[PDB]
Amino acid sequence: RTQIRVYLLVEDLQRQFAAARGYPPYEGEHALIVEVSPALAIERVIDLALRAVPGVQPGILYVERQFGVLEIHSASLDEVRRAGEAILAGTGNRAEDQLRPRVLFHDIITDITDQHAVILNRNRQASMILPGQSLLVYEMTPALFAAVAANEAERVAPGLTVVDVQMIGAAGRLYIGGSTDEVTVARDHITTVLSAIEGQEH
Amino acid sequence: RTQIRVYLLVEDLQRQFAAYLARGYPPYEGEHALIVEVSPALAIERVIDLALRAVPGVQPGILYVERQFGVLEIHSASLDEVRRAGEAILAGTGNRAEDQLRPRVLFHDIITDITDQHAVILNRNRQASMILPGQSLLVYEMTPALFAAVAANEAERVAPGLTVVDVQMIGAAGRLYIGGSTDEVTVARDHITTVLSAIEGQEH
Amino acid sequence: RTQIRVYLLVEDLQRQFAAYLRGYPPYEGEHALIVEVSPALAIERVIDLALRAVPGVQPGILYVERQFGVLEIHSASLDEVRRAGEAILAGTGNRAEDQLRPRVLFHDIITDITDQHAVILNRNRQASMILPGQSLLVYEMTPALFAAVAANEAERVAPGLTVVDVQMIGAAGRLYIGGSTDEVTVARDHITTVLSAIEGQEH
Amino acid sequence: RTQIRVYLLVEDLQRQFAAYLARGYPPYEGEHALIVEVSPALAIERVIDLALRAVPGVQPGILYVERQFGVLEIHSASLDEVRRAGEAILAGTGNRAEDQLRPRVLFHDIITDITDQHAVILNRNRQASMILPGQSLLVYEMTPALFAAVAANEAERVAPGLTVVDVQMIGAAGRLYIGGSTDEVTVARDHITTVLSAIEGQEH
Amino acid sequence: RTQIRVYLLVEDLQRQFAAARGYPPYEGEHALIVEVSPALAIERVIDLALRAVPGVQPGILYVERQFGVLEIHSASLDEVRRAGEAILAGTGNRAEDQLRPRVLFHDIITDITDQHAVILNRNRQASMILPGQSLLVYEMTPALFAAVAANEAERVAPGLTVVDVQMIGAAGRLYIGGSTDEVTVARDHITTVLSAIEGQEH
Amino acid sequence: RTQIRVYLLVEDLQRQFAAYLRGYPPYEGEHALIVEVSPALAIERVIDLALRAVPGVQPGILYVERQFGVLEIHSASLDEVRRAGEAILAGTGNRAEDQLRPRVLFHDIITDITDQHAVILNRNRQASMILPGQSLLVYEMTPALFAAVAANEAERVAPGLTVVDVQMIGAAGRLYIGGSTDEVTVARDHITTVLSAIEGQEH
Repeated sequence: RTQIRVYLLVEDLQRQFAAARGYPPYEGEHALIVEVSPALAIERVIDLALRAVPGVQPGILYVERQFGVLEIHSASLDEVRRAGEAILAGTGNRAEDQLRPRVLFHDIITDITDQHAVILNRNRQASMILPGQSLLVYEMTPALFAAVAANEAERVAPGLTVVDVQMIGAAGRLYIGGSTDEVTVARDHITTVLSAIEGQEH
Repeated sequence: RTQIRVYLLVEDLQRQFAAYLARGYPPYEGEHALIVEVSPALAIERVIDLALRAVPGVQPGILYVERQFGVLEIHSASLDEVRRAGEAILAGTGNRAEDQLRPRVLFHDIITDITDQHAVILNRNRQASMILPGQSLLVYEMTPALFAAVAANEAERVAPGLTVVDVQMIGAAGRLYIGGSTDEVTVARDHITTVLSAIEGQEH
Repeated sequence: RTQIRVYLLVEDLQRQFAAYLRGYPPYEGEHALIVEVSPALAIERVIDLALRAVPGVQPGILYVERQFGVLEIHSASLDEVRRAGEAILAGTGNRAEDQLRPRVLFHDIITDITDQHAVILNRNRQASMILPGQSLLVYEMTPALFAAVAANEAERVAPGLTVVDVQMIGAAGRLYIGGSTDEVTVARDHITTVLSAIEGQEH
Repeated sequence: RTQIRVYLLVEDLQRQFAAYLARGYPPYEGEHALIVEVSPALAIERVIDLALRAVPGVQPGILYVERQFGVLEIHSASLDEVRRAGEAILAGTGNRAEDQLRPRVLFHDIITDITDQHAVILNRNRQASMILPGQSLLVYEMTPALFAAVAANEAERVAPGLTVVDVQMIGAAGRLYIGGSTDEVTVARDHITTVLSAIEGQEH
Repeated sequence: RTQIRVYLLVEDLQRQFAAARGYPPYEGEHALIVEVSPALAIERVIDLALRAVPGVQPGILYVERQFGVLEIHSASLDEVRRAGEAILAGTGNRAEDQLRPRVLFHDIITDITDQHAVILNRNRQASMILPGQSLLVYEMTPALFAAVAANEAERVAPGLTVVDVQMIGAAGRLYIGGSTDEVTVARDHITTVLSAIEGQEH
Repeated sequence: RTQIRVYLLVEDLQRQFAAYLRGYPPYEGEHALIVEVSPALAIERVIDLALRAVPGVQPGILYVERQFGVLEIHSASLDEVRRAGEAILAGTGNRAEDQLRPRVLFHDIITDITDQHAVILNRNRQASMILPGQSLLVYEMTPALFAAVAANEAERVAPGLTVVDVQMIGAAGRLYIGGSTDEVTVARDHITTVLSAIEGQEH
C-alpha cells in the first residue's frame, strides 16, 4: 500500500544547505529524508517516526500534487537511524526498494552574463550569484534526491555558493555558483554519488 | 467533446463544511450544492454559463481552472433550483450523470493520539480549524479530487462532533483531514467508504 | 538532449499583449523570440546561448515550471532577435521545425455574459476585466507557450478587443478575450488559421 | 500598564458575519463572542492566556499583533462562558469595561446604483461576497477599528437580506462595505449610528 | 468632510511609467490622480467620476492604512478634466486646496556596486538596474505626487530606466537608473516641477 | 539630514538568530552591523557608503518600510564590519551615540502555555515553534531594530531556549522566546540589562 520512492540518511549537514517548514536544522546535525506514494501516506509515516523517537524534530512535511515528503533531523545519528527503522517496520518496506536516482540534465554555464544573473536572482531567494561567476545546473528525479546532491557538493567544494535547491515536485533542481573548477569538482562528485546510490528501476 | 469527471448533488450542507468553502459567494448551512469537475479544463467556462442562464437564482461559490481540470460549485436554498441547473449542463453538453468517473480510493488511515510535534506542523500547512495533541486523525485520499466534497459533508452528518481540519478538493487527488475521538473518526471513515462505493460511474 | 517544444518568432508586438508580458518589459512594436523546452532546467543553457551571442537583446521571461522551461527574449531589432534564436538552435542541435505542432484543446464563445459569471471571472484575474453583457472567447491549446502568438495575432486583427488573461505556462495554454460578438468571432477564426499554419512534429 | 481600546460582548452572531471571520477556529451562527483591542500591541498575548485558562471551553477565532495594536476574538456556544472569560481579562489587567475608547465615526455614505466598472474593481480588492452592478452600497468608517465587528453584526440582524462585502476590523480604522436595496442599506446605516452612540467609553 | 490631499492632471503618459489594479493605461493617454482623507471617502469620489463620464476607466482604487487613492484615465484630455470637475463639485472642494508637495529626501549614488544592485533588484520587480549604472532616489509626501515626478523625469530623459515607483503610503518613493547625467537632468527637473505645484501647507 | 535611530555592532552571532536573518545569509560566529534610519529612502545612500568603503562585507537586509529604512551588513572579520560602520557615520555626519535610546514597551512571561494558545500562536509564525506546556517570554521595544540585539544576547546566555519569532521592522520590535521558566527568566533579565546599557538620545 505505501510505496517508498526515496529513503536516505544524509549524514553531517553542511552549513549552507541547512537553510511546508517546521523546526530548522543546524550545521553538524543528521537527517532522514523520505518521499512516498500515495502522497497522503506521509502522515502515517511521520507518526511512526515521532512516536518511536521523541528526540527527533520534523523540518519538512508536505503533501504535493503527486507525492508526500518528509524530513526529520537530530544531533544523534543513532536517533535518526532508529526513526528510519520504525518507518520501514511499520510500512513493511525495505531501504533498497526505493527508486534509483535518474539523471535528467546537467550543464556548466561559464561566465554568466549580467542580464542573466540579475533575472536569475529574483525568483530565487536566499543566496545570490554575481555576474562573472560560473553556474552549474543539475536536474534529477525523484526530486528529493536533490537534497543529498546539494549536501555532498558543498562538502567537497566549501567555497561554492548554494543559489537554490528544489527538492519537492516531479523533478529536483540544483543551482550552484562559484569558479569554473569549484563547479566542475562539484559536478563530477555529484554524478559519482548518485550512481552509487542503490534502488530499483522506474 | 466536454467530458464530465465528477457530477454530483450534495444535499443539505452541514455547518463546518459549508464554512470551509477561487472563491465566490459563500454557501450556508442547510442549503444545497451542485459540484462539477470536467475535461478539458477550460470547458468549465461553458458549463457555468449554462447553469447561470437556466436558473438565475443559483449562485457560484467556486470556479477554477487547474493544471489539468476545471471545477465549479453552484448552490441555492432551493434543491429544485440546483437540480434544474444541473440538467441544463447535461443537456447543453450532451452528457449524462453516469458518464462521470466512479470514485477511486487511493489511501486512508487513522492515526490515534497525535503527537504534539505532528499537530503543530500539521496546523501550519492547513488554514481552517485545528487539530489538538491527543486527538485521533483520519486521512482519506481519493480521485477525482472533487469527490472529497461529498466525503467531508457525509462525515460531518454522521459524526457532528468531529473537526474538519482541511479539505483539498482541487487537483489530481482529493485529500480529507478529520480530527476527533477514535470512535468519531472511525464512524466517519466507515460511512465514507460506503458512500463512495454506492456512487455510479465509468471506469478509470 | 534538449528537446524544443515551442520555437517562434513573434514579430510586431501589440500593446495589450506587450504590457501583459518576469524580467524586463517589452514595448509595443518590438519583437520577441519564444522558446519552451524539455527538460525544464535546460532553459538556463538556452538563455545563455542567446544573451552572449546577441548581447543587445533583453530577457523578459525566465521560468522553470513543474515539467517545462520557458524563455522570452526581445529587442527593437528583428534581426537581433532572429540571430539570437539561431544561436539557440545551433547550440542545442535543433532546427525550428523540430518543435511540437500546436494542438487545439477547446474553444468557445459565450455571448451576453451574465453578471455573476463576470464578477467571479474577474477575481481569478489580474489586468483587464470583462464587463457584464460583453461576449467572451476562451481558447485552450498545447504546448502552452503557443498561447503567446494566439493572443498577439488576435489583437492584431481586432484591436478593439479586451485581453482579459493569457496563461502561457503549464501543461496547457489558456486565452481569455472579451469584446462584441463580432470582434471575438473574427479573433477566434484568425487564431485557428495561424495555429494550423505552424509546422512541427507529433503528437 | 495594559490599556483597553475596545472591550465588547457581541451577542448572537448572524450567519453572514459569522462566516466572514490571523484566523483560528471559525465561529458559527447563534454563538457568542468577546472582542478585545489593546495597547501596547504585544500585551494581547497576556490577555488571551488570561481568558483561555479561566474558561477552557472558549475558542480563539482571531489573534493578531498589528503595526500599533493587538487584537483577540474568543467565542462559545455559552454566553456565560464568554462573559466569565471577559471578566478574567479585566481583573488580571486591573481594567474596567468603561476604560475602553468610545467609537468615533470617521465617514459614512450611501452610493446608489453602483456602476459596473466600480463594482468590478471593487470586487477584486475584496475577497468574500460580491456586490453586483445596480445595487446600492453603504460604506462606514470608524475608530478604533475593532468596532467594525459589532457594526457589521448589528446591520445583518436588522436587515437580513443585505450582502456583507467586506469588514476590515484590524488597523488604525475600521471599514464596513454593505450591499443591498437602498432601503436595506439605509435601515442598516441608521441602526449602526444608534448602536455606536449608545456605547460607553473614554474620550480620544 | 472630504479632504483632498492630492488632485492632479498628468497629461501625456510616457511608456515606462504606464506599468489594487484595474484597467491598465497606455502610452499617450491622460490621467487624473486623487488622494483623500478619510480613506473610505474615495468610494464616493470614484462613483462621482464614473457616472459623470462613462468613457473613463479606473486604473487604481485602494484604501490604505490612512488615505484613499484613485487613478482614472482616458484617451481624451477633455474627458479626464470633466471627471475631475465632477469630483470637485460633488465634494465642495477646490483644486488648489490640495497639499503642496513636500520634499523628504533625494540623492544620486554613482556607480552602484554589484552587491548593492543584486539585492536591490529582488524586492523591486518590473525593471532592473545593472551594476555600474548610476542611481537616483527621491522621496516626497503626499505619496501620490511620486506619480507626476516619475512621468516628468522620463519625459526629459527618455533613455533612463524606471526601476520602481511607490505612490501609495505615508511617503512616495522613486528609483531611477541611467548614466550620471541622465539622472542629474531628471533630478533637477523634478525639483522644479514640484516647487511649481500649487497647494496649501501641511 | 540623515537621522540615525539605531546604530549597533552586534558581535558573535548565535546560530538560531543567525539563521533567522532579504539578501545574503549570515552564519554562526560572524559579525553584523545594524542600522535604522530616517527618512526611509536615505538607507540607499547608507548602504552605498558601507559597501564601497569595505567591499568584503555582504548585505543581509535592505528594506524601505512605511516610515523607516533598515540595513544589516555582515562579515567574518569584526574589523571589516566596524570600518564599514565608520564610513556610514562619516558620510552622514553622525556618531554612534546620536541614535535613539532603547525604550521598553511591554514584557511578560506566560508559564505553562495552553494548547489552544500554542497552535494559533504557531500559525502566525514561521520558523521554530512553541509546544504546549513550555513557558513564553514576549518582549516589545522601540525603535524596532533593537530587537536584533535583544534576540542575539538572549540566546547567548541561555542557548537552550527556542527562538520563535523576531520582528525587527516597523514602528515597534517584538520578540517571542520559548523554553523552561528558568531559561526565559534568565533571558528576560539579561535583555533588560543590555538595553539599559545602550547610550543614545531622547525620547
